[PDB]
Amino acid sequence: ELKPSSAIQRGPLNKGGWDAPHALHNDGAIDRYAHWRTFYQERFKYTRATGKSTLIFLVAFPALIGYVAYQSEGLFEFAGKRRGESVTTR
Amino acid sequence: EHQRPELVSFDDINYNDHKKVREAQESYTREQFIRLEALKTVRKALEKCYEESGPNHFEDCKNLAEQYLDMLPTHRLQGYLGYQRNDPSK
Repeated sequence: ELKPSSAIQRGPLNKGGWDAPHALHNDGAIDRYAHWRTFYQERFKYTRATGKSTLIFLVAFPALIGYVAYQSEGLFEFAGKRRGESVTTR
Repeated sequence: EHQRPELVSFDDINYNDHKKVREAQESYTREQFIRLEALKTVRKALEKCYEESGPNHFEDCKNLAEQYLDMLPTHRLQGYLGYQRNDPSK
């Protein structure tokens, strides 16, 4: 006995416009390939290869750049120069 | 009409009035461009010394070449925040 009112006359929704003809034949193999590649993260897992890449590019490589950047900080002063003069500071 | 506004130091100008602070900033800045045009003028003279000398540029303007390599670390833009934020001898 609880129904939305008899005074609605609600209809269908169109988006409106022109049916453009198909300029592309979709390939099922390429479509499911790309749908597998974009949503790759929902099925990614940790293996030995994944862990090796994550150990290098997230941990070891920022640490190597950190060693190089914080050690060689105010060494070089190549502004003028001469012969026999100090090229570094430390 | 080539206007010449006055020079205001940062020393004893009471950094609570924005008039003298901003003039001190602009004055240290504009004098720094003047300090640079000497570098840009000796470079223009050194190239004419070279192009007229030809082979004996090694001994004609050894003084201008060493002059240019002396000005080069110490005539460039350097910042008003280095001298405004810090005081020497304190």
